[PDB]
Amino acid sequence: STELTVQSERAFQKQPHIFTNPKAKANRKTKRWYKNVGLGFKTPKTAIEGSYIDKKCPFTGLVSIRGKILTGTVVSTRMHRTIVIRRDYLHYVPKYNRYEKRHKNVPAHVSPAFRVQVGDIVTVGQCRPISKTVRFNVLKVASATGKANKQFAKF
Amino acid sequence: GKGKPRGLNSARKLRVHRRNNRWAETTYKKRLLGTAFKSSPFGGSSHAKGIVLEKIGIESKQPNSAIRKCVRVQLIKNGKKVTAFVPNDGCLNFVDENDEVLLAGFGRKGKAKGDIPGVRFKVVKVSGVSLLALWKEKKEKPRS
Amino acid sequence: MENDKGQLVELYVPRKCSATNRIIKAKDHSSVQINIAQVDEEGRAIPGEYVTYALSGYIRARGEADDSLNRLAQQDGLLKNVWSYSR
Amino acid sequence: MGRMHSKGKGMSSSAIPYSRNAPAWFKGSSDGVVEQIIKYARKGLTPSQIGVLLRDAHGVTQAKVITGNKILRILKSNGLAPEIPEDLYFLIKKAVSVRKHLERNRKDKDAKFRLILIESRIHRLARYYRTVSVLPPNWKYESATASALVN
Amino acid sequence: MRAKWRKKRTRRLKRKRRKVRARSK
Amino acid sequence: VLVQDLLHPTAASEARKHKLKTLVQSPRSHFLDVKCPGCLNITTVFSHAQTAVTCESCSTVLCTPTGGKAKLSEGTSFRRK
Amino acid sequence: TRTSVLADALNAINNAEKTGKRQVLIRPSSKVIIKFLQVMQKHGYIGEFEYIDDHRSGKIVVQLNGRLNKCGVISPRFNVKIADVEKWTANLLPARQFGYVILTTSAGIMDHEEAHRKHVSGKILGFVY
RNA sequence: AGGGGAUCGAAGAUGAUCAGAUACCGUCGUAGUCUUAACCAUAAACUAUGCCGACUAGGGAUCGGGUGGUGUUUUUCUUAUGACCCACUCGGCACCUUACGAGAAAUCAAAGUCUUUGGGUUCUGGGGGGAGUAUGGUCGCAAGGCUGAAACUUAAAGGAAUUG
RNA sequence: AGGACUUUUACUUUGAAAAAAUUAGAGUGUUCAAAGCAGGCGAAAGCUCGAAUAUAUUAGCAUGGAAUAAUGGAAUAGGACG
RNA sequence: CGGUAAUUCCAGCUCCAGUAGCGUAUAUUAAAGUUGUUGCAGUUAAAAAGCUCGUAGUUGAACUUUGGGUCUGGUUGUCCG
RNA sequence: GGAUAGUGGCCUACCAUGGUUUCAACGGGUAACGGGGAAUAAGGGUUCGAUUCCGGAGAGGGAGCCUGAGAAACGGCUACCA
Ligand SMILES: [Mg+2]
Ligand SMILES: [Mg+2]
Ligand SMILES: [Mg+2]
Ligand SMILES: [Mg+2]
Ligand SMILES: [Mg+2]
Ligand SMILES: [Mg+2]
Ligand SMILES: [Mg+2]
Ligand SMILES: [Mg+2]
Ligand SMILES: [Mg+2]
Ligand SMILES: [Mg+2]
Ligand SMILES: [Mg+2]
Ligand SMILES: [Mg+2]
Ligand SMILES: [Mg+2]
Ligand SMILES: [Mg+2]
Ligand SMILES: [Mg+2]
Ligand SMILES: [Mg+2]
Ligand SMILES: [Mg+2]
Ligand SMILES: [Mg+2]
Ligand SMILES: [Mg+2]
Ligand SMILES: [Mg+2]
Ligand SMILES: [Mg+2]
Ligand SMILES: [Mg+2]
Ligand SMILES: [Mg+2]
Ligand SMILES: [Mg+2]
Ligand SMILES: [Mg+2]
Ligand SMILES: [Mg+2]
Ligand SMILES: [Mg+2]
Ligand SMILES: [Mg+2]
Ligand SMILES: [Mg+2]
Ligand SMILES: [Mg+2]
Ligand SMILES: [Mg+2]
Ligand SMILES: [Mg+2]
Ligand SMILES: [Zn+2]
Repeated sequence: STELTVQSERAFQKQPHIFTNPKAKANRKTKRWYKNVGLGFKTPKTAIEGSYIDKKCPFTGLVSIRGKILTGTVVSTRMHRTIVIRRDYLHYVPKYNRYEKRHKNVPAHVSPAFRVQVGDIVTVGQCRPISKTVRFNVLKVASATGKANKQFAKF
Repeated sequence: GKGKPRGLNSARKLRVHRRNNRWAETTYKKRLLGTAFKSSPFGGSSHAKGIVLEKIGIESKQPNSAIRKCVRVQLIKNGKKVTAFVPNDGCLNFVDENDEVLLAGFGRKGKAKGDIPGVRFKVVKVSGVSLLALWKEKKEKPRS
Repeated sequence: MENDKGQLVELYVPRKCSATNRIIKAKDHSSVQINIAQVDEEGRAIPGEYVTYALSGYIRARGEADDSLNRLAQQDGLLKNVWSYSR
Repeated sequence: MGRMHSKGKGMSSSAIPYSRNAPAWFKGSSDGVVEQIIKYARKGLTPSQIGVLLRDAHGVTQAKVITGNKILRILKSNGLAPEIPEDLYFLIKKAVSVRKHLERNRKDKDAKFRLILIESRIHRLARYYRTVSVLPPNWKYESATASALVN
Repeated sequence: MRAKWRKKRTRRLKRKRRKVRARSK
Repeated sequence: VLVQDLLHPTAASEARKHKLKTLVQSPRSHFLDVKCPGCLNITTVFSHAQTAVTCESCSTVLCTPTGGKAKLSEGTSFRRK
Repeated sequence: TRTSVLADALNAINNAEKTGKRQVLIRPSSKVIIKFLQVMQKHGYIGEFEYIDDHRSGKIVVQLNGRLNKCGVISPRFNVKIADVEKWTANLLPARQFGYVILTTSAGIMDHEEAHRKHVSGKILGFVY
């Protein structure tokens, strides 16, 4: 779901205020800026040497992670640059001393550094309001597959 | 064991089952539908004034032979017309035609009481004064 | 049963079925108390000395009174191998 | 005594003997038994018939007692396990047979109901084998495609 | 009365009302 | 009945009850060593066999499938295992 | 389908006690049944039971002495806060001087008095008295 | 709709019974009954007892299967079957006795293991009538099916059993 | 106090938090009480104890436990260590 | 209850209940185990879909360290200082 | 990119076709302001909470705005409707 071109749209895609000097003769790829969101969260190497831009990247973009940390399961990865996470829980009705299965749908914004798909459990973190509905940035794909790590069977 | 589920995660169906069964009662159905406001002569009202249209007496049932002295009153709050009961012995003459009368409930939850058919309201006050004060000659009708 | 001073306050400790350890009601008008006479060396029933078994009304009504008495008498050395603990 | 799809309450079964180890009187070799199992499978036999043959013609009480592995497990170690598990395959065989009988005579409604029952059982077993990833997650039973798997 | 015949009379009333509505539908 | 051993019931009662219903459930079946008059090979067969078992040397059946246990052939001699 | 095995065990105990017997044969014999009967032994409501290995979930033979009068499971193992223990004891036990709400804590399966002594509470298993 | 078309028989035709009798008794008698396609989805569709699971009490029988008999007739010389006889077991429609359990009882071996109240789970009821009516959906060619109140009225309606 | 890996829960104990008024409840002769948060004691020459506590049963945070209930490992070894 | 002896209507007498309060009307709570999670009923009283399959929901067999010995800390009832 | 004090489909331009839902979304009703709380009381609960405290909203219904740090103010203005 990611275009091969590093910028595909009409506007140029740059990380704002990080400048690579062409008059200099180092001729490295670029000057890519990055940061670690803390909380003992490892910045992915795909972000460390990646070439995407993703203004709202917790690792490369301007957005900062602070506040709630929610673990959920991916229910929809098929809307661009964003994720829809199903969070399940049990509401305790006290008149019966019984619990009640319930679910909420938390939108979030998964960076291109992560490769997500329907069913991956995901650790996500709070941030600024990014869109009308997304307020969380995907911080870790704990279960990349879960039960698809071993696929074939050749004895 | 029993009809209801018992699992620790069955709060939802227990609650909705109780919520669907609650409509079997009459008090709950009346309270939630709010039929009192829409259909009853008074909308959740203990008392209501009205104007006497005419002056009727209604026969009793089989086991009781008499004619209970009623009065047809058109309610002023909304315009409905209901029969009402003039309670005591010599109080029929006390209430004259086309005077304001304050009807009250008949004490049987809006249902006909005793042997009087098709009546559901007493008479407590007439022309601003109470019937009980007139019946013991403590006060007199203003006659306005 | 026991007052804090240590004095008994119960009206009476009830008997218990010698076969099922269940207590015997005051008005349990089916229960029985069997007496089996002690026997000396020459087969003379020694008088006033015996062994008592209180069978409840419940087992009697059920139909297991004789079997329970068989086992209970075999345990206390009255009958020889009349009852086998393994059916 | 459940009989998932009928009113039956039977309990006709087999009682596995208490001793897990090999019977004292058995003289055959575990390697020979595994070779026999492999040869029977190469003949084109499902594990159940293999167990039946080893129990009748030979002293094999059961493979797990003698070898330590199960018959399907032994076949899978050698890569002879069928792509479709045997019980599900037999269910599809029965379903296609009943569908053939139906399309050759329409008015039989009892066999129509029995086909419904068999298809329900097929769906249940397919769901199980799909949640254990024995079958691919895209695997499904369809009336038109069942014949190809059976044939 | 039997519930059967009360039901049948209700059905006949529905007959009349249905034909009336059909004539005026 | 009121007092009774279940850990050690009489072996007669053990053979009395159904399989799957003993203290420990054990099969009532057994294996047999059969000799066919043809050759001297000893074949191990099952009491409740389900197939027309034959000796590998000669195409002669030694058992016959039956609703219950195997019905042996006429002249084959067996010993219980 | 056998859902709550402890329910079957305690029901068998109750049936074999009301009829006055001195033994029960419980078939499935899980951990929880063993711990339940061990608590009952510790408090005396039961006699001398026995585990019979089957290689097949095992079984249990229970010896009684008529001292018990009723077992019983609270089939939905309700989360019981330490405040609600007294509520369950009042609702289940016949008197405050005896009876025991057998409940499962993080420190094992214990009678309610022992759990109150450890000042720990968990889910409720059943009741004996 | 197409095929058949014997019997029996809604409607109808009459002959009787009666005060009336287009009801019961009788004689004819279309539609229907019988079918191939397409609809219908309701019955006192009843065991008026939801399904799965465990335990609790004695007695015989009966159906299907399986085990054993030093069993009996069978006859094919003996045997193998089969058919019985005895014992046991699994499963099924059932049945008798009893309360030591349950019920308001009639009664139930489940309608037991329920104030000593919790094995899992689905559907339904909250006095009677109005009423399974109206309306609104939805299915049906139609018949009608599914869903389905209120206004109002009423002190009872109802269950089992006892004596007359 | 730093890199390092953290199976994930449900559950439960303890604590921080859940504004005051209200409820509970301690002290206190408003003449008793409803109340109120007052008051008490000196020789009469200023000396004083107060304005206590608990609960809220959900959501969040920390914490000890690991029975009960659920999920995950190593089956093509692409497994664990040196 | 009242149809010629009204312990029930209208009064007089006596008495009863609460008492500066008491009576009525509607609403609501306990009674209501007549909303039943604790805690209801379904053979006949109202109530088991005609039967079966089946997604969601609810629920779901047993099994993975139990023992022991010592030392040692608080809290008890101990015998007495 | 514009606007915002500032994030934000908050608005615009160009793209993608997406988001919620039998765990009841959406719609309808509320003689519904939410809560702290009140009545009731074996335990579980049922009903009420317009009102002495905390929040929110409103000044006849609607929109629009100047001044200021703070108003879409109404015992401030502008207009329409009544
Ligand atoms: Mg025709
Ligand atoms: Mg005629
Ligand atoms: Mg005639
Ligand atoms: Mg005729
Ligand atoms: Mg004829
Ligand atoms: Mg019907
Ligand atoms: Mg029915
Ligand atoms: Mg009704
Ligand atoms: Mg009706
Ligand atoms: Mg309609
Ligand atoms: Mg009757
Ligand atoms: Mg507070
Ligand atoms: Mg107070
Ligand atoms: Mg008189
Ligand atoms: Mg009821
Ligand atoms: Mg009836
Ligand atoms: Mg009925
Ligand atoms: Mg039914
Ligand atoms: Mg499902
Ligand atoms: Mg389990
Ligand atoms: Mg409110
Ligand atoms: Mg309002
Ligand atoms: Mg308020
Ligand atoms: Mg208002
Ligand atoms: Mg305010
Ligand atoms: Mg304002
Ligand atoms: Mg005004
Ligand atoms: Mg200023
Ligand atoms: Mg304004
Ligand atoms: Mg003003
Ligand atoms: Mg102002
Ligand atoms: Mg101004
Ligand atoms: Zn040979």
